[PDB]
Amino acid sequence: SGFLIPNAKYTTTNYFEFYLPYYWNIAPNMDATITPHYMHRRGNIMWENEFRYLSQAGAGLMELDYLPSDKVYEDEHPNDDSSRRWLFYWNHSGVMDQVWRFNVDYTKVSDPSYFNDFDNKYGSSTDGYATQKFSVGYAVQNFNATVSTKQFQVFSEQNTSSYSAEPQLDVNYYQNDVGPFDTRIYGQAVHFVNTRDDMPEATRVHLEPTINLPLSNNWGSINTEAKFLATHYQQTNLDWYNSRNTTKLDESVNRVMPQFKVDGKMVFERDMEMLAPGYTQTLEPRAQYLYVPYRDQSDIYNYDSSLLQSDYSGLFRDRTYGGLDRIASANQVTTGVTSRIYDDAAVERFNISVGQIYYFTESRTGDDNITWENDDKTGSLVWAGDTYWRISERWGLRGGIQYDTRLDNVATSNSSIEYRRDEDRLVQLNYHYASPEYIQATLPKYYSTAEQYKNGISQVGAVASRPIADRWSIVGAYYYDTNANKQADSMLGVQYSSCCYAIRVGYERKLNGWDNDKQHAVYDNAIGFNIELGLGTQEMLRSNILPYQNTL
Amino acid sequence: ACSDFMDWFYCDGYPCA
Amino acid sequence: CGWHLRDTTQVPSTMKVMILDSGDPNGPLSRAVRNQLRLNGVELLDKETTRKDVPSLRLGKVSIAKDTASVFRNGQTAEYQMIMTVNATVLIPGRDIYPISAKVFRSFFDNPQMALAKDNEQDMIVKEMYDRAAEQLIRKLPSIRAADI
Ligand SMILES: CCCCCCCCCCCCO[C@@H]1O[C@H](CO)[C@@H](O[C@H]2O[C@H](CO)[C@@H](O)[C@H](O)[C@H]2O)[C@H](O)[C@H]1O
Ligand SMILES: CCCCCCCCCCCCO[C@@H]1O[C@H](CO)[C@@H](O[C@H]2O[C@H](CO)[C@@H](O)[C@H](O)[C@H]2O)[C@H](O)[C@H]1O
Ligand SMILES: CCCCCCCCCCCCO[C@@H]1O[C@H](CO)[C@@H](O[C@H]2O[C@H](CO)[C@@H](O)[C@H](O)[C@H]2O)[C@H](O)[C@H]1O
Ligand SMILES: *CC(=O)N1CN(C(=O)C*)CN(C(=O)C*)C1
Repeated sequence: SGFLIPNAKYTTTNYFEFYLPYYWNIAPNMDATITPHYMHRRGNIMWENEFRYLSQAGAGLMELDYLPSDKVYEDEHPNDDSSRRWLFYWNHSGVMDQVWRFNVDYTKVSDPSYFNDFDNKYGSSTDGYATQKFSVGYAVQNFNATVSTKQFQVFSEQNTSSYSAEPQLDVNYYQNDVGPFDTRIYGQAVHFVNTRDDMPEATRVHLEPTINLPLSNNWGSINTEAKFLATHYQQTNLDWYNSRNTTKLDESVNRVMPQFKVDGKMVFERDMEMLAPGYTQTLEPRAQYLYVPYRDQSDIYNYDSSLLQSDYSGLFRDRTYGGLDRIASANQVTTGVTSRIYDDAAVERFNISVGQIYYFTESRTGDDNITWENDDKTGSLVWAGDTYWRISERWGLRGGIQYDTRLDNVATSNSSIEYRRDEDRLVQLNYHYASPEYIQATLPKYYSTAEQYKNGISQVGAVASRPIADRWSIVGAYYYDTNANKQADSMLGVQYSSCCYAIRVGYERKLNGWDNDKQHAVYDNAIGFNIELGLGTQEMLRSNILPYQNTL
Repeated sequence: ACSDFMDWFYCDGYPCA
Repeated sequence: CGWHLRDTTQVPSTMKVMILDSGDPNGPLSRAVRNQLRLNGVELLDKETTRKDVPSLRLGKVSIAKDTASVFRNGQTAEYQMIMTVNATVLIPGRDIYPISAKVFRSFFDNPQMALAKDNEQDMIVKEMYDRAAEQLIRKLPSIRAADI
């Protein structure tokens, strides 16, 4: 337990930065770290406290940052009472006795602009909100019951109204081999409150018995499932919403509705003769009929239901919204095909998937307020495709595309090819796309008119690593937005590694917010060095706002 | 030539440049 | 067309009766793996049974990471990339130990205005990813039997 090596940093938001860490070894399972962090532009010392613990209930980490005063914050906010800033973070995860599951993921900040000014170690400038989750669960082989609390601190000043389930109870019971059938029951009891005192408040009780008949075979499988959904809503505090909205919420709502699903899959095999002998090609057709009757749901406020993306895996999902507030009617057939290549050692070398969703009738909910480019309602509307080619042991290439005829354009698309000789030696290119029509359809209304969200996403990223003489490691990253033709993030890192010490120097320039007065992005630069007592390539590659991900 | 063409970007040895 | 229906089982015949071992037997990954093994006709024995001439499948570390795939024009996150990595081991008794792995990718847009709803979506994504990590593990079983020969 003693002083560490003080590292230094220069940033455009804080100017010269200084850290003076002190490590306190409390016990074999507990330790703490007290770091005075001098900031010159803000002209004070922020005190940072790490506390790492290991216990019977699991492993946990606590962080407390406190800055008593802030010249910059008081200058920007002269009318506030105090300029103190602070962060509280708590992350606990554990399983005790193999049956008790304890989870805590709590973040609280003093102001929404905390992560735009401070080190992004347990948060980020790319985060739009802070999560505050508690969870205690009991799980055995055929039953589980979880009590959880969920809260969110929204950073955006456009609308901070966020709903939270203060109690939430989840109970799952499983009973296999009930004759030829497999049975399950899912129960939930949730209470939705809101930060604003005029928005509706609710309590919801959900029950879901499901029974399925699976029939397997060497070459095919057929699964039939009958599900029943019973929801009771008791919502109060509706004078405001009923006063200014034409559609009226009801205090008591009962939503009872069946669901029928039939999934089928086939496997065909052939020996690849034209290509190198010994390779086997598998063609995997898959079909799914889904029926869910239409029930009017305009009288239930949407608390936790959002649209779900339709990749190839998501085409066969039986739900089109998350949560339980919105359950769209469905009369659908989903068809997909997956092709796989196998070498002589029976290792999957290549797979490609394509699928579509055909709607026999319009999927309705009674509150269909989604902005669609055209008025397509029935037919083959959603298409998805995936590909993953392992070109060699060092090359890899994944790609994915989503098409929606209602958007009349490709919704989302991603691709990436990586070369990875090893952890110190790799190169990767990636591309991410999201059309403006899809942003208009799925995101809030003001996204379609805001200059920093309306154009969608068109991002090209390049990452590279280069070690020198088994003592130096140079890592670089560059991300470019092609719609605006401008940088989003750049990173450089040089680490000299020796037997007893390692010296790391880093540089990053990132998008760090928006300026509405002139309507343009605000960039941030940071050059820092730290000394420690591997070549650290992976740690350097994780240090930017768009961290590196392995792709093989 | 070489089995791996990415050696030209990182191989060390003798850089011959 | 040279195609034909798959006459061979998805799981090899030697691995038809096997032991499922893990440090978190009640976890979601163990449940998904047991379920997928149950579809394939695999007879799962208790780890403490006296029958020692059966292969063992020991689930290892599970890692889930959520990062920012892309950002908007103001630096806010747009796409969240969730990545699941699962490491497992297959003990062929008296023969060898074979490591296997399964890595799964998913993505979804962020929406602070309905952040709670997005949180529910995230949970659903995790509930799918374990299943995607289950099918990948049994799909690598034929490679182990091929490698064993
Ligand atoms: C993608 C397009 C859709 C593809 C879907 C195609 C349908 C699914 C094909 C797989 C069919 C599974 O059907 C399989 O049939 C055999 C022989 O009848 C059943 O076999 C078993 O039950 C039958 C009675 O049905 C009895 O003779 C006996 O108990 C046993 O043989 C299996 O329990 C079932 O798994
Ligand atoms: C069948 C399986 C498929 C596996 C994956 C195959 C696709 C892999 C990823 C493809 C990546 C390229 O992604 C592609 O990006 C271009 C470039 O803007 C998008 O193009 C979009 O914008 C451009 C200009 O900005 C417009 O001219 C175009 O009409 C519009 O679609 C495409 O809509 C998208 O499909
Ligand atoms: C930037 C946009 C373009 C991105 C794409 C760039 C090219 C991507 C493909 C490169 C891979 C093919 O290039 C080369 O192919 C050969 C032929 O099997 C394989 O090469 C392999 O050869 C033998 C095995 O056959 C091994 O001893 C060797 O170590 C290995 O490299 C690898 O796959 C790659 O070395
Ligand atoms: C892979 C290969 O062909 N080479 C040839 N070299 C030169 O042309 C200088 C030697 N070399 C390295 O130094 C890495 C590799």
